[PDB]
Amino acid sequence: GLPVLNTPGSNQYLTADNYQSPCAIPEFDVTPPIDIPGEVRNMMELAEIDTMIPLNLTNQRKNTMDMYRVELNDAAHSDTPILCFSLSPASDPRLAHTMLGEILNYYTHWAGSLKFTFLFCGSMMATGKLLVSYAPPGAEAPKSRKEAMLGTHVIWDIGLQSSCTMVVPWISNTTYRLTINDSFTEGGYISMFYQTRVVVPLSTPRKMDILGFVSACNDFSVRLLRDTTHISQEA
Amino acid sequence: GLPVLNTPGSNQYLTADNYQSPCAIPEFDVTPPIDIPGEVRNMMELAEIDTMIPLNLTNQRKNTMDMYRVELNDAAHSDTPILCFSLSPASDPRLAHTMLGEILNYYTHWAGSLKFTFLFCGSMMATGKLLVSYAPPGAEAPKSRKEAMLGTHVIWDIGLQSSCTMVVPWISNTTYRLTINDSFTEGGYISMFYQTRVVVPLSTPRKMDILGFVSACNDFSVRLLRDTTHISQEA
Amino acid sequence: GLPVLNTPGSNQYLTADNYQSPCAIPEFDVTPPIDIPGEVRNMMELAEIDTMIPLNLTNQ
Amino acid sequence: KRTRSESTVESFFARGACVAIIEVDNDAPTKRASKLFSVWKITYKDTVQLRRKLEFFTYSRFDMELTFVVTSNYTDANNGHALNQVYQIMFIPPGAPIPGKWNDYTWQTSSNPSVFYTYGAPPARISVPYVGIANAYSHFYDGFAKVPLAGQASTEGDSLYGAASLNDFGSLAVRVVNDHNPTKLTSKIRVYMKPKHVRVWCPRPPRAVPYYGPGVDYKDGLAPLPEKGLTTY
Amino acid sequence: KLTSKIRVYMKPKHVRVWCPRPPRAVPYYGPGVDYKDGLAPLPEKGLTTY
Amino acid sequence: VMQLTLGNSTITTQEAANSVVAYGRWPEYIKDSQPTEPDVAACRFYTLDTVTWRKESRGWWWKLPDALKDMGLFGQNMFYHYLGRAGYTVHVQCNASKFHQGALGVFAVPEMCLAGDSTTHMFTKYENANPGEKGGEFKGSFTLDTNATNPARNFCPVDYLFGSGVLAGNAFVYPHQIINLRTNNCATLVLPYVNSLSIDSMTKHNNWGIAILPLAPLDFATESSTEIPITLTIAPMCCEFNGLRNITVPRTQ
Ligand SMILES: CCCCCCCCCCCCC/C=C/[C@H](O)[C@H](N)CO
Repeated sequence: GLPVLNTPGSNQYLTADNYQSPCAIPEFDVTPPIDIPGEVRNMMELAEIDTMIPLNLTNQRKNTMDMYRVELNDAAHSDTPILCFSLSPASDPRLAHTMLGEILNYYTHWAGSLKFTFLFCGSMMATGKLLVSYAPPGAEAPKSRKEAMLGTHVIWDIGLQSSCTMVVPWISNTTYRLTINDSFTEGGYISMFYQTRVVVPLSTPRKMDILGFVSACNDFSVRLLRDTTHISQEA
Repeated sequence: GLPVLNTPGSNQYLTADNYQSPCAIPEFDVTPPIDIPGEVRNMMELAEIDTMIPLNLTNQRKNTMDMYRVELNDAAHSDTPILCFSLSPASDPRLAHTMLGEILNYYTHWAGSLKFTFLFCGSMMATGKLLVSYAPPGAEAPKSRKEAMLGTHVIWDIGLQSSCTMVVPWISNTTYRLTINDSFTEGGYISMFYQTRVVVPLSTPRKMDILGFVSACNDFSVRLLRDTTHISQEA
Repeated sequence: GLPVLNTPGSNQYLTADNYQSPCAIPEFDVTPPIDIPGEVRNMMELAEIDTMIPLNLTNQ
Repeated sequence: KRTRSESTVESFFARGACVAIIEVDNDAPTKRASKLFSVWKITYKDTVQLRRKLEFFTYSRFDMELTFVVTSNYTDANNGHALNQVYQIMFIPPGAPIPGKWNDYTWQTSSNPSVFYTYGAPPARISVPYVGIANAYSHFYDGFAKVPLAGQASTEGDSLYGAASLNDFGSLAVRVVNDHNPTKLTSKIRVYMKPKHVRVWCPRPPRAVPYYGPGVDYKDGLAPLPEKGLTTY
Repeated sequence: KLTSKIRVYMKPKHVRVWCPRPPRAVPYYGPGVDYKDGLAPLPEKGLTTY
Repeated sequence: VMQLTLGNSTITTQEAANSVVAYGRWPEYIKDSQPTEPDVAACRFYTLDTVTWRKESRGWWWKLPDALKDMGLFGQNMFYHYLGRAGYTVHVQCNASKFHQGALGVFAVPEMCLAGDSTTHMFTKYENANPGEKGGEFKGSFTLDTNATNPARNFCPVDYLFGSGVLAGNAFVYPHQIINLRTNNCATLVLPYVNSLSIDSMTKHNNWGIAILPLAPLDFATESSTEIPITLTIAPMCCEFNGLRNITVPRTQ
């Protein structure tokens, strides 16, 4: 017969192989498909959908609805940050549980910019100005508005727009970032401060909540599919 | 099915084989390459780079900087050789540790000519004349300038040129030479003698050092890749 | 994958077989040949050379 | 006589070399002294041949072939013979779960690449493309993962010289999927690395002293040059 | 007596999907969507802590 | 005769040895295949601390862009921007007369990793691995730091090992120059940006190392002692900075 050679790797099972296999049900009548609404062809298409961020993970607000809201008041202007977190979507607890974080948890490497949106849920009479800043990697995390205003930032003018979106530029020293906690691929920090204050008239609520959302940009991509760290099974 | 034959050699592992294997990470996004300066496509390109020769391997100068220098003085002319070594780059201790020797240690057979360069590190006022001779294989190693001047030789005129390069012709009885110590593929000898003397004026150093370098020529080639003899591992 | 059949004679060693085998020294620089006098391409060419016959095989 | 076909980067690097040996045991779980599964961090610095070959250049790009040569033996000869052994080798990329038990959920291989080997079969071979986050693999890193900053506590901001950012390339978990044999069996898998399509940049001088750790540190054996007369052939 | 175990591995091909759903947050209990415990997956983190 | 004009600085010499462009490529800006460009404001020559060459000198080493951390606008941009990229122009000056003897070897090493002085692997701290403008020195032998209570956590370069366990003779594989006191009293090197990334952090990663070794002993006439100043002047080229943020203040001591 035709000479053959049993090259290395034969008689082995690989979970990511692609070989033709015999059909267990020959000549089966396959049901024709139908146009089911909501066709998805790439997982990244889901990463571009806004997901509410569980920003407040305090011991009292954890694992309830309150963790999805950030509180604001009409107190005098202060440089103390309103909100702070790190650009580690696959490692930060506040972002790892979002759709972006969940998808990233299935992959080892990722790249691309992100959109962070904030929605104001106060009254119409309420108005104010807020600052949202992104500190690039390699610098001490901002501790006051004075350090926050040294980098990319956006102004949320509550009174003209009820929502504000900020785009995080792809400032990195590597082509791709890792989905684990490591100082090699730090993504920087994102902080939110007051600009002047929240102003409300008489007979108006003085405690108003804002909602945060995170989504992927058009350039977002992932690679090196891997198992997630938020899954377990008995035995 | 199609008849097959299990020819000899099947179901075997060979470390130098070339067979297609299944991809463990299908559809991976490979990072595009970039033009990193210093691209090398052949190992021989490194063999052409000059490497300082640890010529003086005396018990006092060994394993320090002093082994990289050869001393000269202003004494009267003498036929005693200044420097002597054998053209065994892969076996001679003074040449086996150079880049040429290290590369040759990875291969069993080699061929081609070589360049031996000498640089004078004395003062400007210092001048002299030196002889560098190559004795072909099959003859008693030169013991004096009188025997040295019977073969290929070059004159280093210290005072006009601070460096002198000599090309060793490929005088061999075999197509390729071995990288081990054997009389079958002797490469000859290289010796360095005084011509008149080193001359220095008043208030000038009387002990001056010269530096030796070895490099491969454009016709140099190697074959029969093998493990080196300068590598070890515990257990 | 492609169906295969292990026909009789497989997994056997034959001293007069001819099958391609992997190269143990890939990309080796083979020394060019030279015209050595006395090339022989067939053993019969040697059989045509006269050979002295040991005709007398007596005990002495 | 030149040719220069065996001196190319491909020829120089396209050779299989053993980088690690993973040892596993098939025994009763109740024996805490036995290791039912093993985990090995992927790296070429556990050996000296391929490490020395690779450190000849500062930067490199290449695809890789992994070969798993499996051997096994008994710890006794008074218990007859055991059944055929089947081994599972699972790839754990960064951030993926690390198996904790021999039969925990992490072995489901829902998305982790896995290779199943049957004893006696030809050694398993797999191929992986370039998976470096950067544009080229780096064998040396003159820097730190974390840079301490003024005002930071002395217990924070510290990192080892060079650390590891591009070197986090996952691990391999090896186990036996067959039932625990009554008699203890010891198995060893040798991992052979074979690079292909190798491009190199920034050549470096060969190592002169024995390798001590993944870095460039050395402690002893700093006298490789022997003794030879200056005027002696 | 001999004991044998066969692991069944499922590998889908030519996969088309519709109607995306959010990822599961709590451990799976039964073929349905029921849950009994482990309903606190979110850890603790300061609001203004990086 | 050489004239190096860059930015608002000019160096003129009549004892040069031409120059070598590392890997045959000059520094260039990133091609397509908001940035900050100081241009001439940063692309100029800065003079580092002058060192003394003696008979007992074993060698000196500097790190780049570490040596320029305090050199005006370049260091300011490095500490203000997360990522950066720039080539280097290095000029080594070693004046000598006709009665002097010796030779210096200048080596530009990419990823110049140096062995530590402690038993623990890679245990040198950042503050000791980044000397700054003052660079460091080479030792004639390996000394092990046994101060367990307060380890020095410094490098322990060895002259004949090049500080990385490699014979000094092979150090010529790197782009190099030779300053021979009898032919030239200065040398110049052009080092393009080298890294696995187009841009990288200017504080976490060092791109180049400059090593000055005494290839030949220093001597002068028949005197029992002599000293030669060695000056190292470095200029960044094609400066590019990215990721503006709050100023970074590396820890000291
Ligand atoms: C069971 C399936 C096993 C799958 C194995 C996949 C492992 C992939 C490892 C990629 C390693 C890349 C090659 C190493 C690069 C250089 O050596 C490092 N950058 C320097 O240490």
